Amino acid sequence: LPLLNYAPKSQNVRVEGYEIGSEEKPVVFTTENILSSSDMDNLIEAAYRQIFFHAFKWDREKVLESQLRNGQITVRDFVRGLLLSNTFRNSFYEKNSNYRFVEHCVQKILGRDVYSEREKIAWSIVVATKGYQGLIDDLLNSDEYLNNFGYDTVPYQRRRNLPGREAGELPFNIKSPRYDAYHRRQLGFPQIVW
Amino acid sequence: MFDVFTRVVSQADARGEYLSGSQLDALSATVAEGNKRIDSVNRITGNASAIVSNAARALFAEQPQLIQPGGNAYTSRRMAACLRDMEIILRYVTYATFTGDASVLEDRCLNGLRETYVALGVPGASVAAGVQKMKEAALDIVNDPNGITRGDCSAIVAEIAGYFDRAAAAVA
Amino acid sequence: MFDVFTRVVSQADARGEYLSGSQLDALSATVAEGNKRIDSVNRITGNASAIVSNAARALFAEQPQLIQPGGNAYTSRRMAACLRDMEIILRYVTYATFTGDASVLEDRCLNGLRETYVALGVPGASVAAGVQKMKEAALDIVNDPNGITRGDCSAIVAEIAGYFDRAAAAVA
Amino acid sequence: MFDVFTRVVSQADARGEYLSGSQLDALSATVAEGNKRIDSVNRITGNASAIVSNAARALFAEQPQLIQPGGNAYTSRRMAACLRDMEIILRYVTYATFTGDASVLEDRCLNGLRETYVALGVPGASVAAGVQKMKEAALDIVNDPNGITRGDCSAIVAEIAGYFDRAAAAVA
Amino acid sequence: AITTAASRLGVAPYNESRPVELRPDFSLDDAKMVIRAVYRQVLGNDYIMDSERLKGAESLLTNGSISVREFVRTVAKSELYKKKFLYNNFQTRVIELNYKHLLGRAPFSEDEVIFHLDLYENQGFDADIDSYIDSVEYQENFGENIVPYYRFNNQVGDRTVGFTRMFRLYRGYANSDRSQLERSSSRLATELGQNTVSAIVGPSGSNAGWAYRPSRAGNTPAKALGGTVPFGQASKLFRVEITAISAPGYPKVRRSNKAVIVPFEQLNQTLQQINRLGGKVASITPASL
Amino acid sequence: MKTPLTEAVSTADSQGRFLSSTELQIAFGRLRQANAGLQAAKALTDNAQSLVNGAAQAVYNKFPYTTQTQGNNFAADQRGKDKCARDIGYYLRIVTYCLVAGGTGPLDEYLIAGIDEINRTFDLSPSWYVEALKYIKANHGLSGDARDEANSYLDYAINALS
Amino acid sequence: MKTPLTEAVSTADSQGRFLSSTELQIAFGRLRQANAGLQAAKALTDNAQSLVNGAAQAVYNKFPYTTQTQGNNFAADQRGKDKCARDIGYYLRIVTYCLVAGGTGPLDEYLIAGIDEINRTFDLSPSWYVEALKYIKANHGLSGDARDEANSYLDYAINALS
Amino acid sequence: MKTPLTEAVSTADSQGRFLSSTELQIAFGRLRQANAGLQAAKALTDNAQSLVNGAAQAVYNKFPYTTQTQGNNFAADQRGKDKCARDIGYYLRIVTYCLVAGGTGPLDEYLIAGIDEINRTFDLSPSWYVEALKYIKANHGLSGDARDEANSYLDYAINALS
Ligand SMILES: *[C@@H](C)[C@H]1/C(=C/c2[nH]c(/C=C3N=C(/C=C4\NC(=O)C(CC)=C4C)C(C)=C\3CCC(=O)O)c(CCC(=O)O)c2C)NC(=O)[C@@H]1C
Ligand SMILES: *[C@@H](C)[C@H]1/C(=C/c2[nH]c(/C=C3N=C(/C=C4\NC(=O)C(CC)=C4C)C(C)=C\3CCC(=O)O)c(CCC(=O)O)c2C)NC(=O)[C@@H]1C
Ligand SMILES: *[C@H](C)[C@H]1/C(=C/c2[nH]c(/C=C3N=C(/C=C4\NC(=O)C(CC)=C4C)C(C)=C\3CCC(=O)O)c(CCC(=O)O)c2C)NC(=O)[C@@H]1C
Ligand SMILES: *[C@H](C)[C@H]1/C(=C/c2[nH]c(/C=C3N=C(/C=C4\NC(=O)C(CC)=C4C)C(C)=C\3CCC(=O)O)c(CCC(=O)O)c2C)NC(=O)[C@@H]1C
Ligand SMILES: *[C@H](C)[C@H]1/C(=C/c2[nH]c(/C=C3N=C(/C=C4\NC(=O)C(CC)=C4C)C(C)=C\3CCC(=O)O)c(CCC(=O)O)c2C)NC(=O)[C@@H]1C
Ligand SMILES: *[C@H](C)[C@H]1/C(=C/c2[nH]c(/C=C3N=C(/C=C4\NC(=O)C(CC)=C4C)C(C)=C\3CCC(=O)O)c(CCC(=O)O)c2C)NC(=O)[C@@H]1C
Ligand SMILES: *[C@H](C)[C@H]1/C(=C/c2[nH]c(/C=C3N=C(/C=C4\NC(=O)C(CC)=C4C)C(C)=C\3CCC(=O)O)c(CCC(=O)O)c2C)NC(=O)[C@@H]1C
Ligand SMILES: *[C@H](C)[C@H]1/C(=C/c2[nH]c(/C=C3N=C(/C=C4\NC(=O)C(CC)=C4C)C(C)=C\3CCC(=O)O)c(CCC(=O)O)c2C)NC(=O)[C@@H]1C
Ligand SMILES: *[C@H](C)[C@H]1/C(=C/c2[nH]c(/C=C3N=C(/C=C4\NC(=O)C(CC)=C4C)C(C)=C\3CCC(=O)O)c(CCC(=O)O)c2C)NC(=O)[C@@H]1C
Ligand SMILES: *[C@H](C)[C@H]1/C(=C/c2[nH]c(/C=C3N=C(/C=C4\NC(=O)C(CC)=C4C)C(C)=C\3CCC(=O)O)c(CCC(=O)O)c2C)NC(=O)[C@@H]1C
Ligand SMILES: *[C@H](C)[C@H]1/C(=C/c2[nH]c(/C=C3N=C(/C=C4\NC(=O)C(CC)=C4C)C(C)=C\3CCC(=O)O)c(CCC(=O)O)c2C)NC(=O)[C@@H]1C
Ligand SMILES: *[C@H](C)[C@H]1/C(=C/c2[nH]c(/C=C3N=C(/C=C4\NC(=O)C(CC)=C4C)C(C)=C\3CCC(=O)O)c(CCC(=O)O)c2C)NC(=O)[C@@H]1C
Repeated sequence: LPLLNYAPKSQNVRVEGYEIGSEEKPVVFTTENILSSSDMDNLIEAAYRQIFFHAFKWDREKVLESQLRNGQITVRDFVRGLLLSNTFRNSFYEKNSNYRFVEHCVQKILGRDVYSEREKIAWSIVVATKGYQGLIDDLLNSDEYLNNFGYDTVPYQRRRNLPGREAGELPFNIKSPRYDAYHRRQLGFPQIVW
Repeated sequence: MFDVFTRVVSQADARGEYLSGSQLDALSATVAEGNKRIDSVNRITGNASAIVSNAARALFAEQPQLIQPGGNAYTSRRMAACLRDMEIILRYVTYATFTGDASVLEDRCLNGLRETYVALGVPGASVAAGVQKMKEAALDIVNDPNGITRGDCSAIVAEIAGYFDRAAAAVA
Repeated sequence: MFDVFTRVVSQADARGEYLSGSQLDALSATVAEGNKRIDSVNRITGNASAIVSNAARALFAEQPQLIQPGGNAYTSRRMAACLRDMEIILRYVTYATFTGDASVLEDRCLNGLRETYVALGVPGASVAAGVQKMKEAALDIVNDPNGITRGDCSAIVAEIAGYFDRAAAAVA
Repeated sequence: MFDVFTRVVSQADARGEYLSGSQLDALSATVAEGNKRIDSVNRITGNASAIVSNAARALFAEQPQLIQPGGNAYTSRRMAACLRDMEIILRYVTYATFTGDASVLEDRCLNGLRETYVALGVPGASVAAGVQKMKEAALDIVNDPNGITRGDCSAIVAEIAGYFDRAAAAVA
Repeated sequence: AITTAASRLGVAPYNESRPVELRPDFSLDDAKMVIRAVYRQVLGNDYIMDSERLKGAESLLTNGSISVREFVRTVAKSELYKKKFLYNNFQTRVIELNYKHLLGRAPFSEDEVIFHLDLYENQGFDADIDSYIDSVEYQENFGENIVPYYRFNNQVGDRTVGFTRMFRLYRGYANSDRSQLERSSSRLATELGQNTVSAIVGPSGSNAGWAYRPSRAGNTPAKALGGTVPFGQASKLFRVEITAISAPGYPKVRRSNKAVIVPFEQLNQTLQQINRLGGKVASITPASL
Repeated sequence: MKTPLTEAVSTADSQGRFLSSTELQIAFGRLRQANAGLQAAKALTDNAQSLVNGAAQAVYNKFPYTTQTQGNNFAADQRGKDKCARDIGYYLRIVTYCLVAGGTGPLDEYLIAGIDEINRTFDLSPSWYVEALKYIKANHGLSGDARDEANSYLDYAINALS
Repeated sequence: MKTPLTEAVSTADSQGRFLSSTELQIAFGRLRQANAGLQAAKALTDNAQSLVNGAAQAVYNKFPYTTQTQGNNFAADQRGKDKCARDIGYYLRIVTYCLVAGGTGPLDEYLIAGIDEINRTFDLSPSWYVEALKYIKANHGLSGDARDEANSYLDYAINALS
Repeated sequence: MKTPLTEAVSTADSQGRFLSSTELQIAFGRLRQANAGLQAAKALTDNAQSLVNGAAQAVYNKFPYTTQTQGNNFAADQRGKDKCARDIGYYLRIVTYCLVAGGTGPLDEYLIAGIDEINRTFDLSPSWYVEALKYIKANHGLSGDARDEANSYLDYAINALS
């Protein structure tokens, strides 16, 4: 079944920004630069930060990192391995609805916020029909991902800060923590103090 | 983000006028105290683990319900996340201290953090309490005069304390 | 990437020993050369558009076949791609000058560039000719005696010329 | 390497089939066209030096950047390699015309030619323009009305034009 | 032999080219044919200007004063050979060129590099050329009266590693061995040092992705260490070599040549992606199982 | 607003790291440069009107057609002359901002970003602004570190315009 | 490999732009620090062996059981004592490298990355190494910019281990 | 959470297919193991206090310094002993949870995930908890499938710690 048609919305990423490199330009972590082992660590940690916000060493995938270091796989393949990892399924898939899993997939794969509720609704059926890896591969092979980050660059929040403004949009790791109020009340939180 | 110089630059550009003599002298005074700012940043950075750890232990001693089973700091993963959050808040106030302006701390760490902690059930008041303990440990570290050139660091300490209470208010 | 200091550091760790006094003394001499290096970086940077445009104009004057129809520099996009490449090669040459090591130039710029140019049909010999024209222009900019403190920059000039030679040999 | 007969043979052997009646009749039609094919081969061969020299002269006239110093057809060694290339391409077109199949062209003449031209800096577009000059000259020689038995050589001319196009496209 | 892939490679013109032998009591056409074959093969299909022709060596071969082997030796020892192949090349490249010209095959291992570089350094270029020509391999293959030719087909003492390396040294019939993409660089230095092989990429006529060459560093390794795990569920992994990547433009495109290990289930998508970026597929090799 | 301080913070944040001695050394260099940058800004500010007026005449002298032909993009009338003086004043004021900041960030976000389509849409020749910036270089009367830093910003603008 | 020069170039290269005055000030800060770092490394190298022997003894004093408990992970024999002295020497040598390089790059490259796995699988207590670094801080006998830069590297190691 | 039933449904859900015979066999294996796991959990629960006291005391015997030197991470005071007995109880209680669930999932979600961060932050040697778990190994008095499953969980914790 084809994806539902949903209208786009005005976004910074959809429009030409005339960007000049500055402190608010996201760092381009790319393997095209022949990175040393410490610079490779920085790239790997950026991918962990992009995908898992933070990665405890229980959440790390040392085999995936070794494959990325050796050139076995691309940066996009490493991003896919992070999304298919146990950490991502438990934190972001299991503890959220399908609609709030599409967000946390659009936000950190495409580097942009979801257009509307309709986009979340349209893409939420993909997990249950084409499989979990089906959703991951559709977003990674999309023209948006490839035109923006390609194979060798870690994705990032695109066009978060406009020039001259003190504050841009909220970072997606702040805007959308791993779980929402739904899993919050299943856990019994919030706790009363004193 | 903005730093101490660029904040005045952004205000001046909005008014469309050159920096006045008084504003340039104020920035010169800022440069004059820049060594104090750098070593205060260095002192907090070199004691980051101790500041985070002591504050966390103090918080769980004063609020045992955080660590009893069912608490938001109970289990190793939640506890490590709490420690991580302490360290993140500390890292961003050092960033704010380094720039001399609170734009990076607000834009990258604080803005929307209250909603994040509401969405997760993290008690924001207790996070604020932890940040106050971090402030106390960090100000003691910045202020001891052992192994450093003597001077008046009251202005930078007041700036650091302002960043810390800014963090505590944002998470509350 | 490596710079002049980390290259010596990397060799020592591979060998597993502290830096000798001679290596430390060699690094001190490089430090005394630091201001000249920053000036050279700034002078090439400040004339970067002029260096690239004049070098390109001279290249297409000596090699008109590049810009005649059917030539590789013919059509506006290919012409734009050519100019951009010259600027990229120049930019990575200044990076190598800034670090004091050619690792940034080799790893990030010259790696695969020979293979890239033959895959696209870009004549590498003419790219090398263009790199030479930027090379003489840039060394004349670096050695300009007007409006700068007196001294001998021959070591920096030789080092910058070596970076250009690497760039020109790699693309050919 | 094939000819018009062995090309049909190779296709049939891969399919494991006997040549059909239509294929045998088609080859019979080729045999009936054989005298005109031989005349075209002989005519191009007999005027080969004139074809090559006039086409080269025309090419250097409208592309003088090829022959000016620094151009790819400057110096007698390069000019002569250029002339040898033109004669070789003309010779292999006669081979292809003789066999009735293009395999002798892309198996031998165009096999690795583009790598040669890219590696040497030879302008492939200029070689293609020269091949077109030989094409027009050779087609006029094949269609020369005088001194030959009257008939229709349009099919042979189209085949020769196709071989020349293959050669030009293989280098452009 | 090579039948289906002969035209794809540059092997087809040499499949119907019989070895050029100078029979005893040879004719003048026979002598001239040997001269043409030796010039083409020993000098690697370079155009030979009239001023560069070795008139005396040709006369001696014509007269029977020297044999085919001695004429090959004279050509290989000439200043003409040395300007074309010795004076501007790293000696490993000189060894590669010697094996291709005098023996018609690629070097098999690093031991041959060791022997020839040592012999050149200790006794000179002429002594090195003699070892190629006085070798047992030369005598059994060409002997005294046969012009050396490319030995594409399998033989008695072959290694398949030599067959793969033949197409690193040979780049098509209309190619000249000094007119190749790698130019003066040694084609086999990394390969002989590591005892590895590269996927065979055919010449420019019949192969769209002919121009693919791996970079100095940042190359995708041949085999898929890790299996299908980084790709979720996958059946088999394939290494695809892609050349002429230009469409997105810099900085999106850094290197125009890229090797990717992709799963079977993404092969279709990979082909479309290559088409959008304007690239050409050089080779596809099984990378797993 | 690219400055030494914001980039040091940006570099540390992109790696999720505290501020090491590398960032501290970045700040020390900023402190070394800052007093010269501030004094350069004051000197340009006090001489701003004469620099702007002189720059307009240098552009008018080199391109007399700008003061002759009619058109919205030319300075034949008082309206165009006022627009030109305002643009050169914009360039001079933002260079002082860059001198204060310690980076090209003020030029980057107030002026350089998008200036290409600004010049193209309104048919403004960038060579005009190049000559205005060249005059500012020749007549700002700076020396030492202040001159080097100010000329770096001015040549950054010239390079972006050419 | 973190170092102000490499970091400045990486930031500029990520932004794809030429080095500006911001990166020049980064280099100026590196130049201001580099000499003091070099004599810090020289002084640490000269007093390397005594500091290492002293740090081993300080660790053995604070954790007495390491010298009287059998097991591969302790220093109750000469093999354990040699490996302990070797580890402290590695820390000291890489700290000198950081002082030479002007950043934590040598520590990250050679010692910090993967040290937790090492201390865990070989059940080595990171508190032992923290105490060794603490003794080195107390006894390296540096002053001024040298002390400050050196203590930043030692505290970076301590923070990584704690 | 790693448990045979949860993993069976998770893997069937992740590719959007109904529960085939493979997940049925997984459930059959879970049913075979379930009674032994429940009996093992009850046995470990019944003398949980004796098990915890003996394991904590065993840690004190192998590590007497933990009860002697003063420190927040040590059990010199009653506070520290209470924290230690509480920690061993958490380990043992979660092990009983794993026995009930049929997989290491309760250990993964409650204890293992971010245990590393904790031991380092609070200077808790993982070797301490390893000896406690080895006491639970040697003194649970289980047999057959109950011993085998419980030992697998305890060795899983040991392998994670060491
Ligand atoms: C309040 C925070 C405390 C304090 C600070 C203080 N520091 C200085 C002076 C300097 N501090 C430094 C710092 C460093 N040197 C380095 O190379 C590095 C490593 C990267 C650092 C962090 C420097 C360079 C100076 C100047 C030279 C000097 O040693 O004096 C002062 C003196 C005034 C000034 O701003 O220069 C002061 C006041 N002093 C206290 O009493 C507080 C506990
Ligand atoms: C188009 C190619 C032109 C053309 C050709 C044409 N030729 C013939 C006929 C013949 N031509 C030959 C050729 C040769 N005889 C020889 O001995 C030699 C040298 C070895 C050659 C090249 C022969 C034998 C014939 C048949 C007898 C004859 O002389 O007529 C025809 C007629 C039809 C046919 O195919 O036989 C044609 C059309 N004529 C044109 O008008 C074109 C310009
Ligand atoms: C006992 C073997 C040794 C020992 C124990 C000890 N532990 C702590 C502190 C903590 N222990 C934990 C562990 C957990 N919390 C959980 O929720 C779980 C998973 C369900 C585990 C495994 C944590 C998080 C802490 C820190 C928070 C707290 O204050 O409790 C201490 C105190 C450390 C301190 O600095 O206060 C001690 C003493 N001590 C010994 O000497 C024994 C050998
Ligand atoms: C400790 C003082 C208190 C506490 C903390 C706590 N936090 C979380 C979880 C998260 N915290 C964040 C934080 C940030 N996102 C950002 O982008 C930034 C930096 C720029 C911050 C500060 C996020 C996103 C999460 C959720 C994702 C994750 O944890 O990986 C937890 C864990 C809750 C959970 O199950 O995720 C905890 C325990 N809790 C207390 O009880 C203390 C008062
Ligand atoms: C003058 C002595 C007599 C003369 C000259 C003439 N020459 C040509 C054409 C060519 N001349 C050359 C020669 C060279 N080109 C080189 O690159 C070099 C080596 C550096 C040399 C010596 C060549 C290659 C050509 C052909 C290509 C070209 O035209 O440039 C012509 C034109 C001939 C033609 O067919 O167009 C003429 C007229 N002719 C006389 O009668 C003079 C007495
Ligand atoms: C002339 C129209 C253009 C031109 C040509 C030119 N070609 C070369 C060199 C070579 N040409 C070939 C081609 C062939 N050799 C063969 O054996 C075959 C048939 C199978 C072909 C098609 C080869 C292989 C070479 C290299 C050999 C050599 O000795 O050069 C050159 C020489 C380049 C140089 O000397 O550097 C030239 C000049 N150049 C132009 O400008 C014209 C557009
Ligand atoms: C038979 C089971 C399958 C098969 C085989 C097949 N192989 C070739 C061609 C060659 N085989 C080799 C292999 C080697 N050469 C060596 O020197 C060594 C030993 C050291 C090996 C293993 C080579 C290099 C070739 C090509 C050269 C030559 O054949 O002389 C062919 C011929 C292919 C062709 O004609 O193009 C075939 C058919 N084919 C099948 O279908 C079977 C599954
Ligand atoms: C000595 C200071 C260091 C060293 C040397 C070393 N080199 C090799 C092997 C080779 N060296 C070469 C070199 C060249 N080839 C050429 O063409 C030229 C001249 C034009 C040079 C300089 C080559 C090709 C080889 C390979 C063949 C051979 O092994 O002889 C080795 C042996 C490598 C091996 O493992 O076999 C060595 C030892 N090694 C050191 O440790 C010194 C720092
Ligand atoms: C100018 C002097 C010469 C010239 C250039 C030319 N280059 C291209 C295309 C590309 N160049 C590159 C190069 C690089 N990629 C890197 O990563 C780096 C180092 C960091 C560099 C310099 C790339 C990737 C391309 C392809 C994509 C793109 O165009 O952006 C062209 C266009 C070729 C085409 O087919 O479109 C041209 C024209 N051409 C000449 O003739 C000059 C000698
Ligand atoms: C002076 C060198 C030449 C000249 C000037 C001229 N400029 C305009 C119009 C505009 N100038 C700008 C430029 C800026 N605006 C900004 O905010 C900044 C960055 C802070 C800059 C550099 C713009 C945007 C415009 C158009 C909008 C506006 O009117 O402000 C004009 C008028 C063009 C028109 O169509 O009205 C003129 C005349 N004219 C000359 O002849 C001088 C050589
Ligand atoms: C060498 C190619 C040419 C040369 C160089 C040279 N420069 C100096 C001195 C300095 N140059 C600077 C540089 C800057 N100051 C700034 O504020 C800026 C912008 C951020 C820059 C680029 C500095 C600070 C100095 C030191 C103080 C001074 O003004 O002299 C020297 C003198 C020795 C030294 O290394 O300091 C030299 C030799 N001089 C030539 O003649 C060459 C053409
Ligand atoms: C000394 C403070 C205490 C101590 C030491 C001790 N260490 C080991 C074993 C290892 N130490 C390391 C550490 C490093 N290797 C490196 O390459 C670097 C980075 C440059 C470091 C920090 C490693 C990896 C090992 C294991 C392998 C090896 O032996 O090198 C042991 C022995 C452990 C064992 O044999 O299993 C010991 C005893 N012991 C004490 O009691 C001191 C308090």
